Amino acid sequence: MLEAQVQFASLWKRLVECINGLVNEANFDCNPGGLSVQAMDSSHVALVHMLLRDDCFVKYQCGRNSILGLNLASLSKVLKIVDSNDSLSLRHDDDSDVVTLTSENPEKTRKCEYQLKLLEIEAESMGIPEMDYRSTVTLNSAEFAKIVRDMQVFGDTVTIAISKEGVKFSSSGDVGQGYTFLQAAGVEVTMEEPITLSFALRFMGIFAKGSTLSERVTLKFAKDSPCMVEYGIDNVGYLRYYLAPKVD
Amino acid sequence: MLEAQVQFASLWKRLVECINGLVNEANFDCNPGGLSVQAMDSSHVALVHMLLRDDCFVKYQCGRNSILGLNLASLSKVLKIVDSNDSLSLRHDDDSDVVTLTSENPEKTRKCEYQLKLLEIEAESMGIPEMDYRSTVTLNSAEFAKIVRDMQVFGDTVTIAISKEGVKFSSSGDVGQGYTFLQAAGVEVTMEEPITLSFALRFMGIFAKGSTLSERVTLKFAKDSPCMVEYGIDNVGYLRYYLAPKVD
Amino acid sequence: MLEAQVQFASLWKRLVECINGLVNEANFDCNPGGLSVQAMDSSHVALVHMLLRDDCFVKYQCGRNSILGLNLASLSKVLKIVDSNDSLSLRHDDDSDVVTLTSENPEKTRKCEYQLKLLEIEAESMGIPEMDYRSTVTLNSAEFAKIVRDMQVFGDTVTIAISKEGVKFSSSGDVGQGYTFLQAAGVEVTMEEPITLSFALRFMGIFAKGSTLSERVTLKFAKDSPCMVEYGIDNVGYLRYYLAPKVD
Ligand SMILES: N=C(N)c1ccc(OCCCCCOc2ccc(C(=N)N)cc2)cc1
Repeated sequence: MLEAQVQFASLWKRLVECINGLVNEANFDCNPGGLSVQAMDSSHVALVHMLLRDDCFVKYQCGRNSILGLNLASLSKVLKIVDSNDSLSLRHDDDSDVVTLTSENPEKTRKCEYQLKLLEIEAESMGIPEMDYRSTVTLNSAEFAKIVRDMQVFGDTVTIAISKEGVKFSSSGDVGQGYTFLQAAGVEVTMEEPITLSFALRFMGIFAKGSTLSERVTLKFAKDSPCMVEYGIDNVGYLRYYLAPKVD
Repeated sequence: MLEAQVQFASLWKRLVECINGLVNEANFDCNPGGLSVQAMDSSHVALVHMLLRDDCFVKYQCGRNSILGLNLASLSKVLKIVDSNDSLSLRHDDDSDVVTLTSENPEKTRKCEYQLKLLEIEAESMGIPEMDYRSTVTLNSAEFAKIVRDMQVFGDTVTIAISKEGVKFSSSGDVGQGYTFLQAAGVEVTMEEPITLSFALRFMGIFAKGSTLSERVTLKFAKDSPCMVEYGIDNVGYLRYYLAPKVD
Repeated sequence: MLEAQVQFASLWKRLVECINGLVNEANFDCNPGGLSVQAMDSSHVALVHMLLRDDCFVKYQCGRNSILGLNLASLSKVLKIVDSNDSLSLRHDDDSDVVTLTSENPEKTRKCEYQLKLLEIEAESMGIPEMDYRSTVTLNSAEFAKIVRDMQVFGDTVTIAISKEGVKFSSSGDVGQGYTFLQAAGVEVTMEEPITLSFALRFMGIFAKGSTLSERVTLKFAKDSPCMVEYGIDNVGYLRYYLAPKVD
């Protein structure tokens, strides 16, 4: 038996949208100590790790690890119809091919239950990059999102430059060339070396949807190494993305 | 001859929008009692009956029964460009071939007038499915619309089950299966007996636009009988839908 | 060689949208009196003339008249991603083959800079029409914009009839006939004679977007003559459109 109730469905809604943007199916590693989702785009260029610790749920009951694989396409379609202010309980009875989502009015006047079928999803082949990040920049989630959208009016790749002075996002295409410089503090830059890597704006966009979860976003970079985009879900979880640098 | 001035065009705007979306053309039964529209889908599964009693208009003048046929498509377009807070005088003259919608601002500083050509539409073979309903449910028009839209993510058929306890809406499909139960009281139920019938969501959605006209909606049900979705237009008229169940 | 900064980019964002509506490339006559675009549509029936005077900018510098060709398409695509309340400094150095738009935060914490390639625009046949205007209707900018959107539901040609009582905009088509009458007083008419011209609505629509720059619009008319449609920019310049009568 499994049960995770959240006070506000908004979290699940704002979460699945962030993930469905990268992959359309994923396995929910529901183990005691929290609910984890790990997955890679078909390009094998970009990975999402999502942890929700057990302190995140008003009710959480996972005695033994049970992996549940799920169609994010369907799940997303169901969550769209669930009022955010309503409660949401995700429940699985052992040896079921379906998992149950239950929502209730704060008033208890209305109850909605939605049953979705489970899938068989093979375990992610690749795993979190084992890297120590030299340069770390933190900035307002929404500003990050705007910048990617903006840089995309120019090209499909963004050249991020970390410097003591601040980060410079730059891009070029037919429309022409542009850049956005963010003066460091507010932009909290931590640097050991002046690092400057380039990344695919398509994925950066997918990531930026994290603005729905956290007011600020931590971007961690390492020379000739994947990047991490971390979104903190309060101190009750996190959403982390990893993307490959563009190389010549 | 005919003259039907309403103080606020909002009504006509909302009504035509509702009636359109089941039918493209309709005859306006201009009787000295009021205006009436009776019509049926191409599928001939769904009927719409609308009554606007003379009390609804600030100036009704229909000495004799005139049947005016109109393209709801063309009417909807002309109405979309009319401020709802403006007057709307519908008018026809002997053998005019055209109807005249006239609109004025409260300040009488702006006058808009539009002329639409009448169509010849044959009378409706089917008649109001006059019947007595065992069970009668009233709820918030808006919640109804939400429920129909929500159930439409699962399937195209809705199963309504009426119990002293309350009303549950069930739908199934590839996405999976979901249900929304409403606890009886503002859910006002009224069952001389328990009943559970299934309907097409497509036509339910067409009806659910009645919310723009009324904050509550009354649903009447009889076994192996068309249902009725009623929306009261103040005390000046009503909009009624009747739809054939699905039985196996 | 040229620098022109404005406090709020709102103007540029609102201006380019207006003039990108009519033409995709335009030359900017930069000179010490200010910036000036004068362009015709390809059909040669419509002419836009825009003047921003030096006092429009918080900082203007143009010793020598240079002509700059810009792709209003690209310029549009850039200004879309510039915050209204950020400042915008348009600059050009001797034989640079690009202009630089530079965007500063009020708080100076963010700097965006974009470079657009300059075009060689050959069209300069534009000759401001003589202005012996007899009639001068002036009305709310957004009402004129609505009237044209509305008249488009009927036809693609509008007939403006100016009389002592007020102005009538008439249109006809498959949907039917329509007209909006605005009585004089805030409609301010000024005629020497009853005048009635007809005009293409496609262009009147392009012009109407001027409502973003001015709370009021001025239409000037003369028999057999192009009308003028003038949007005042705050006494620091203008946006004027001229359109050939369709009575030809
Ligand atoms: N460079 C010059 N000295 C010059 C050359 C031509 C010109 O033209 C005057 C009449 C026509 C241009 C005034 O605006 C239009 C445009 C198109 C039509 C049409 N084709 N219906 C009607 C009126 C004015 C000045």
